[PDB]
Parts: sequence; C-alpha cells; structure tokens
Amino acid sequence: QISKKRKFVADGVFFAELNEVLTRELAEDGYSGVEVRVTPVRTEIIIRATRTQNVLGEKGRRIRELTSVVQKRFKFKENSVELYAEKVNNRGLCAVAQAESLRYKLLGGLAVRRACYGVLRFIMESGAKGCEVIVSGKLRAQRAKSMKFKDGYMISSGQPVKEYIDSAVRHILMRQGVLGIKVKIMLDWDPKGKQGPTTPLPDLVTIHSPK
Amino acid sequence: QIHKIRITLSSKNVKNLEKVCADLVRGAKDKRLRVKGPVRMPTKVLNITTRKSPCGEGTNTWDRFELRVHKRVIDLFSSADVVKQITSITIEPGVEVEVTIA
Amino acid sequence: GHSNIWNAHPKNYGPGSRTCRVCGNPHAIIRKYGLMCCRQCFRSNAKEIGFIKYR
Amino acid sequence: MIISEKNRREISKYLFQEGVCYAKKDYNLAKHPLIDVPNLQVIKLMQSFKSKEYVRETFAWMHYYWYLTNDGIEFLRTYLNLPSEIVPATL
Amino acid sequence: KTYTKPKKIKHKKKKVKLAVLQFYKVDDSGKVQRLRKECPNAECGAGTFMANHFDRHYCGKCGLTYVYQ
Amino acid sequence: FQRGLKRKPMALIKKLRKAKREAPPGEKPEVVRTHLRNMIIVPEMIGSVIG
RNA sequence: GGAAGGGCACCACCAGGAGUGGAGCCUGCGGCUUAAUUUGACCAACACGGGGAAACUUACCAGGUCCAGACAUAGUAAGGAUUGACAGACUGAGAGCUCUUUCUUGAUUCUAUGGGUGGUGGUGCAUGGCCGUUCUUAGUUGGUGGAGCGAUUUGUCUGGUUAAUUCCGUUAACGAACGAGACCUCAGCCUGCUAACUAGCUAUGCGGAGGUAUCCCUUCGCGGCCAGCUUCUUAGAGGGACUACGGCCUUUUAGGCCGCGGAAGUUUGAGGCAAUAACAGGUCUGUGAUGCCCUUAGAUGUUCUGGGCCGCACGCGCGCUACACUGAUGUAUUCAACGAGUUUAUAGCCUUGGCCGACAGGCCCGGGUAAUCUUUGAAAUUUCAUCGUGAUGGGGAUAGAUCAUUGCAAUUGUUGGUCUUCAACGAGGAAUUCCUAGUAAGCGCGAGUCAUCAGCUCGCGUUGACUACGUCCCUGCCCUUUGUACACACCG
Ligand SMILES: [K+]
Ligand SMILES: [K+]
Ligand SMILES: [K+]
Ligand SMILES: [K+]
Ligand SMILES: [K+]
Ligand SMILES: [K+]
Ligand SMILES: [K+]
Ligand SMILES: [K+]
Ligand SMILES: [K+]
Ligand SMILES: [K+]
Ligand SMILES: [Mg+2]
Ligand SMILES: [Mg+2]
Ligand SMILES: [Mg+2]
Ligand SMILES: [Mg+2]
Ligand SMILES: [Mg+2]
Ligand SMILES: [Mg+2]
Ligand SMILES: [Mg+2]
Ligand SMILES: [Mg+2]
Ligand SMILES: [Mg+2]
Ligand SMILES: [Mg+2]
Ligand SMILES: [Mg+2]
Ligand SMILES: [Mg+2]
Ligand SMILES: [Mg+2]
Ligand SMILES: [Mg+2]
Ligand SMILES: [Mg+2]
Ligand SMILES: [Mg+2]
Ligand SMILES: [Mg+2]
Ligand SMILES: [Mg+2]
Ligand SMILES: [Mg+2]
Ligand SMILES: [Mg+2]
Ligand SMILES: [Mg+2]
Ligand SMILES: [Mg+2]
Ligand SMILES: [Zn+2]
Ligand SMILES: [Zn+2]
Repeated sequence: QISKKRKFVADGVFFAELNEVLTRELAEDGYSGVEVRVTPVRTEIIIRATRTQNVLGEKGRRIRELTSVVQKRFKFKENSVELYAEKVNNRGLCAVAQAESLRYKLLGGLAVRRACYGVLRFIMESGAKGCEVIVSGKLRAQRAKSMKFKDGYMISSGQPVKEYIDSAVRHILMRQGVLGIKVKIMLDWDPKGKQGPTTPLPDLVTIHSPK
Repeated sequence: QIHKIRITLSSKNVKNLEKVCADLVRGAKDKRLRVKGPVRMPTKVLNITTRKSPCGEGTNTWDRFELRVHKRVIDLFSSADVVKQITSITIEPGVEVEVTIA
Repeated sequence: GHSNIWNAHPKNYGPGSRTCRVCGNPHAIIRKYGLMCCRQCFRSNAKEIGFIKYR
Repeated sequence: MIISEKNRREISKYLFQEGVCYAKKDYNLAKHPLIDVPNLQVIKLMQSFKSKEYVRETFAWMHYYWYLTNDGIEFLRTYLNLPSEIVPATL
Repeated sequence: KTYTKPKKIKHKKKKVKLAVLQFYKVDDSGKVQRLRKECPNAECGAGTFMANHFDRHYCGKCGLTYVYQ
Repeated sequence: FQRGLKRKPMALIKKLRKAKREAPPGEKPEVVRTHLRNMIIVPEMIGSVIG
C-alpha cells in the first residue's frame, strides 16, 4: 500500500541487496549475475554462474537452502519465491566471470603477467572486439604500481559505452595487501541481441551494394 | 454484467510499457470491447544529487541521479472474467499490472 | 550492564537512531524515498538500484 | 556466553527444523524475528556453532546467513534426541 | 594511564558447604521438619525457602519480601 | 511541570527533604550531590546545600 | 627561458555590470583559553569532510557499568563452576557497581595457558576503490615500410581552414587504434498521428446576478461515460535544420561573412559521457575493503551520566542584512516552475475545511500511498495614501519582561510570537572575484540535512539589463623554431 516511488526504490534496493548477498555467498562457485522476475503471486530469481553444479549442490540442497534463507530474510511468502541456476552463455564475454577467474588464478600463486595475458587471450578468442585488464596494488615491492594489458578495440566516451562495454571490479586479499583487478570487455554488434547490443555504433554507416 | 475495469500500468522502461499497453488494447479490441486510453500520466522523475567524492577534498562535484517512473491508465467496459482473461497474456519483467473496478 | 542502564538512552530520533542499511555507518544517510543508504554506499549501488545519470 | 537451556533448545530446534537462519546485526533487539530468543543470544550461539564447523556463516548488508552442515546436522540430531529419520526441511 | 583509587573487585558469591542441609531437620522417628518458611508464590512452588533476615523474610526466586515486627 | 517530572527529580527532592530533616537545629543541611543540571529550583528547596 | 613565430581562455585582459575588500551579524579556519574545547584538509584547505554536534552522532574530557573474551587443553566443581536478587549502606543514580544480611539458579560459566574478537586507534609515504588536479585544452599510441650505430625519429606535416590532430591538401610513408565529433538527457517548432471522468476547450440544458428583465445581451455555478472535440494540459510515435537557398571572399578545395525565409542559422541552447601518462594531491573518520604496528578486561571494545566540539584581547575565507525617496511603512491589487508527502494505532507524513485565539498556537470533522487531496498553490512588482533628507517612520545589532511549540531534557537564550531598547553603518584604501542573453543582478519558491533549527548546498521559476563580440598587455594554455651547464626538471 506504499506509493509508486517508494515501491520502485524498494525494488531496486532489494535487487542490489540480493546481488550482493549472492556475490558474497557464491564467490568461489562463480556468480555472473542475478535476474528477478515478478509474476502474479510468484517471483522468479535466476542465478547465473559458470558452475551451476556447485550452486545447486547434490540434489539441489544448496539451492534449496538459498531459497529458504532468501524467503526468510526478505519476508517472502512461503512457496512464493524460487531460485533457478542457469548457464552463462559465452562466459568469456562476461566481465564478472573473467574478473573472478583472474582472482582465482592470482590467489593460486600464478604470475600476474601470465594470468592477465591468458585472460586477455581467452576473452579475445571468445569473440570480444577488445578487452582491457588492469592490476593495481603492491606488486613485487612495497611501492604500489599498476599493470595494464590491452588488445583490440575499445571506446570510453559517450552513450554507446553503457551498452558496448561490459566492466567489473574485484578485490583480491593477498598476504601483503589488497590487489585491485579491473576487467573491461568491449562487445560486438549482434542483430539478434543475445551476444551483443542490438544497435549499431553511432558513427558506423553501411552502404548496400548496388544491383 | 458490464463494468468499467480500470487497469494501471507502471514501469521504468518506456518500450516495454508501451508494448504491453498496445497488446492489452489489441486484445480488448479483438473482443469488440470498448477501450478508453491508454492515458499517460506525467512522468515521475525521482532525483538524487550526491557529491562524487567519498570525502571532502577537491572541487565539489555532484552526480545527478534520476529514476523515471512511467504510469499508464486503461479503462475497459466489460465483465471481470473477460478482463482477467485478457490480462493473462504474457507480461515482460519491469511492468506492474493492477486491475480494479472504478 | 544492568538492563535498566545498558543501552537505556532513548534512540527514537536523531543521527544515532539511523544507520546505513549497507554499511551501518550513521553519517550522510540518504532518507529520500526510503533508501536509507549512506551517500557513499548509494553512489556505489546506484546503477543496481536503478538510478541513471542523464545530466 | 550464558544462555538459558530453553533458549538454546529453541534455537537448535529451529535451526535443525529449517536448516537455515538469518539475523540482523542488532545486538540489542529484544527478540529475533523468527525465534522468541533475543537476537544477541541467537547471533552468539550461531557464532559458537560456526567456530567448531557446525555451520557456514555469510555476512552482507548488515545481516547474517547461516547454513547447517553435515557435522552440524549430526550434532543437532544427537543433542535434540531426534530419530535419525527426521532431517532438516532443506533436504 | 594513572589510577587514583584502588581497583574495585567484582562480587563473588560466598561458598556454603551445605546450605540445603540446614533447611531441614530429621527426627529419630523419621519425620522431617523445615526450619525455614516456604514462599507462598505458586511460581516458586513448594521446596523454595525464604531467607531469615534480621527484620524480614526474603525469597531468592521471586524477590517477595515479608517484614515481621 | 505540565509534562511531568521523571523519577530522578522526585528522588532528588526526597533526598533534599531527608537532608533538611536530619540537619541539627540552627545548622545547615549536609551536602546532596547530583548530576541533574536540568532540575528546576522550587521554593521547597530554599536553604538546601547542593553539589 | 625577463627567446622568436602562430593560435587560444571572462577560473586572462579589454569595454562594462554586480560586486568583495570598509560596518553589524551568520558560518568555516588560525591563535588564545580550557579537563576537554576531538580531528582531516593549507589555484587543487578554509557554508569542505554532504560537518546545520542539546542527548545519540563523538572520535575529546570527568566519572560508573558490562563482555557482546568464539574454540582447544588443564584446574575447580552437583558435598555445587557459577548466575540473579528483597531490605540497609554506598552511589550522580530503583547500576546487587560494591559491602552487610542470605535466599535463588544449575555446568550454560569461573580460573590459567594458546588462540581469537572489536577498535571514528597510528600508518593515505604500505594499499584497493572512489574522487580532485595536471588539462577544457586537443591531445595520445601500435603494425608494416623509410632514416639513424644508438637513445630516438617519420607517420602525427610547409600552407589554408576548424571549437577540435576538424578537414582540404602536401607528402617516405601506407594503413589503422584511442581522444574530438558522432552519441544520450532536457528545452525550443508541429492547429499534422494515437489517446485521455486522475487534463481541458466548445455548444447545449438548468439555475443565480445584472442589463430592455420573459423572448435578447453580459457574467458566474451545476450535470450529460450516448453532445462534440483535442487549440489549450499530459506523453508515446514521428516530422523538422542540412548552412538548405541567394550575394560576396577563399586554391575550381576545405571553408568563412552577410542576407530572405524559418520555431530555430554561434556545434540551435544547456548538460551527461570523456584518451595516454601522472601526483608519494584527499580519503584507513563511508564500507563485515585491507597489509603491518598498537591496545584488547583497571580495555584505545561497548554502554550509562555529565560536560565539550559553540568557550574569546586578536587575524583571515564564503556569506546574510544595510547605508535609503529608483525608498520605508499601511492599504488595494494578482501572475510561476522544479518538487515532496502516512504504521492509521483516537493518531505517525502533506494537510484542506469549521471553531477558539491579537499573535504564537490549540480543538474538531475529514482528503491524499497521489495529474484524484495539500495544490483554489510566492515575492520582487503593480496600485493609492502617510513619511520629507532629519541616522529620520533608514538600519536592526545588543538587551529586558513575558507567552507558546519540538523534544526524555531547551541553562550556555533550540526555534517561533508580543511590548520595549534602538549599536556600527552616510557607499567602503591598497587589493581582489564572477559574468557575453532570458545571461548578470534583484525576487521569491521546492528538496537535502530535519523530533525541533538554513544566513548553506542542490534545483526551480518571476522581473530583466549595461557593455563587447576583440587582443595577447597581465595571468595562463596549445603548436612550431631556437638556447640550455636543468632531468628532484627554474620552487632547477
Ligand atoms: K564591500
Ligand atoms: K568549500
Ligand atoms: K589512493
Ligand atoms: K614505425
Ligand atoms: K588500516
Ligand atoms: K557515511
Ligand atoms: K598572453
Ligand atoms: K593549438
Ligand atoms: K646560449
Ligand atoms: K635538449
Ligand atoms: Mg569515440
Ligand atoms: Mg564527446
Ligand atoms: Mg582571477
Ligand atoms: Mg576588467
Ligand atoms: Mg565585510
Ligand atoms: Mg576549535
Ligand atoms: Mg586549473
Ligand atoms: Mg556521551
Ligand atoms: Mg555529545
Ligand atoms: Mg570506541
Ligand atoms: Mg595519497
Ligand atoms: Mg621503424
Ligand atoms: Mg613523434
Ligand atoms: Mg494538442
Ligand atoms: Mg600525501
Ligand atoms: Mg565545528
Ligand atoms: Mg563555496
Ligand atoms: Mg496564481
Ligand atoms: Mg531609526
Ligand atoms: Mg525599519
Ligand atoms: Mg544545532
Ligand atoms: Mg553544511
Ligand atoms: Zn553505507
Ligand atoms: Zn518466591
């Protein structure tokens, strides 16, 4: 019975809180993102991850636990909110997944340069028009420094950034401090819209071949 | 068995809201029902202006954050069952549909 | 402490009765529309909440 | 922490029957929303369970999230004297 | 930091070797006599005694006090 | 006064009364010390010694 | 670079407007004082930390509580490890905090050793993220070729042009990738489209008032979901400007000036977004972000009481109010926009209407979770009188008495009323800020903070200008040439 303004703001706040909770809980399991769909007397939450076996667990025990805790914490009516785990298509095109993969590689003792180059190569071989990986923090010395790896196309200004660029930021807790990892992936135009924006770049003009 | 059924649609995305309104209107028309609207209420623009810096240093720069809420009103002259059937059509996420009488 | 003394000071209003729902800090709380988030946390989560920068 | 026997029994019963439990980080809250016990005792009992690996703890947006483990399930079954057939609702 | 007054010591309950033993008296025939009153409160119930203070009787469970003159 | 005094001011006035009663005749009452800086002085407290 | 050439900028100047700097007061900073008057920051700190602190916030000071010290081992221990508590004293205190008196409870604890936990504790010169600045300017970098032993260089340029490394061209370079532009949001035009009882107009029917009072004219009020419609309002789709057209100048170019028409001819106006490389710039006091160090029970943890952060010989910054008649006061008069609003409990948020009251305020019916109700919604201004050059009916600092509202609490006045008091100030030195059109300035309004407090910030509208449309003189920026004994880079 609350006003529309407060209703929409609460919906956004719930989405943000659920995203943060899932990110904290499903860190190692991989968590690309979540989507909330509202239906009459039913709300659907879809978890996107690169490893849905871990998210579901054995016989869906983990997903059932997550559904129960979400329902109890968010005051949802019982048997009204259900969770689903879905594969992420082209995980190499998801900035969050690549950032988590780089975090896992770095936490495993892999050299920063090798891990970043591998991530760049995997992203490029996955159909990305371009990518950029930045590693910041105390590397090899007590003095912090930044490492930048880049290949392919990249835009940084104007409206098309919000659709043609997928970016993520993650922190890695190392022994001597925090490491900052930024992943920025430039998508490619997709007429279907499944793998990229369904809109061409503003300054791209195509002339049909004459008969 | 005829009543003025009021349908209120609210969404943050203009395209989805307009498509849902068009679908509802076409569904009502296909049943030879009388449709009034959709009426577009003035857009609600929630605005928050917060300082960019997480501290007090530097030139005081501000971020203007807006959240736009679009509301539509549709009136149908028919029974409850037919409007309930019409509204059963698939609705995309982000669009809230409320059905009432008068 | 004693029940009548420990945490007995009223907290029905003022900055001490409100905290950020994200970080729990009591400073720079945005109470508009019921966000109840501190300005830093809100600026961090604005895109997820649904607030867009047009100008 | 000193906890009355009835309160511990209620907390353990709820945890085993549900298999999950949350708590807002409010030490002075009179009663837990889902359990009649004060919030502080629920939080501290769950911390004790976590310390010895009976439960998994997640924290986010000033809230706790506790998930029972196999060792926790065994401990709760032994301590509550429930039949082996009965299991948490999650499974 | 510097302190002026002596450090305070938290209260510790005194130890009674057998406090219950002195609440009952057993005769040769086997009859049991209680040397202290029992709280009339239903919640306390039977078996709950009240202290014999030098001006009143005090119950340790419900805190009920009876003053005798 | 219309809003009603709490327990602490009532206790303070009772303590002041007790101190006045125990004062030997022709002598000032003992010291009554309190943290109540917001207490309002009423005529009954005239002659009291307060810290 | 107190070297040359070209170009550019109201954080530069010119020509000007408003000013600031002078007065009172508000608010931040230093100093002083203090138990404490917590602390970060010194163009790019100083109404900044959204930092308008009565309690909390709070980090400071004087005191009193509590463990919210997991887990492991050992000790003690049901012949009881240990909790709580009446009364009296103690205490600022209905804190069993502690002591006296002794009841209750039952392995949940207590003691010791490890290990934890918390900390607005130090370190922003260990860090992440974010933000500011270099830097609002047009700049930045590969590949393959060319030159050089090499660091490097050409590409990225003589010239013209552009707001633009924007283009035309020239060309040992050719092709590219970022920035710019494109982009997206708001505003400006549509009597053309869709649709409106949560927006209106038109005519009609009835009714009130006035006018010759029937019929006619003017003005108001009420209904028509089968009266019509969308000009006015709302918001979706589209259209619209491209310098399109004409005259001149320019390399038959890129382009520029003027001009009709047009809503619009500065990129139509204003914004958002915004490269490479950097700063030991700010933030550990936003974060359950974080390394290391410190502390961790007589605590730097947490809570309660009280005080302080506001303390006043003094200096500075952003501001508000003025110095008056282009005015003050008292009437009459009537034109906005952006927005915000409830747990319904007797009732909580915005509040209409009625009653009470001089005001401040109070009481009673109610509407609104909202284009439905507040909202029938400002001031400057317009209009007519009084005042009459007098620190004066300018000005409103300071202070007295007293009355209400918020709050658990108003004293060091929280704020708001009534009467009374009536300070400096008569236009402000050296210096110094912002600004080129619906702009400056004046005027008010909404939101943030908010139980109560706006002289602040973020937005909104109303009235509405002068001057210029130029330059490199000052302060700076970009490119080229040139000198260097600089490279921590001329604060060398
Ligand atoms: K001045
Ligand atoms: K400032
Ligand atoms: K930093
Ligand atoms: K080359
Ligand atoms: K730290
Ligand atoms: K904060
Ligand atoms: K110059
Ligand atoms: K230039
Ligand atoms: K020379
Ligand atoms: K040189
Ligand atoms: Mg671009
Ligand atoms: Mg741009
Ligand atoms: Mg200047
Ligand atoms: Mg000048
Ligand atoms: Mg001045
Ligand atoms: Mg000070
Ligand atoms: Mg500058
Ligand atoms: Mg305090
Ligand atoms: Mg304080
Ligand atoms: Mg502390
Ligand atoms: Mg720094
Ligand atoms: Mg070469
Ligand atoms: Mg070069
Ligand atoms: Mg129209
Ligand atoms: Mg520094
Ligand atoms: Mg201060
Ligand atoms: Mg300022
Ligand atoms: Mg009006
Ligand atoms: Mg005067
Ligand atoms: Mg006057
Ligand atoms: Mg104040
Ligand atoms: Mg302020
Ligand atoms: Zn926060
Ligand atoms: Zn009893």
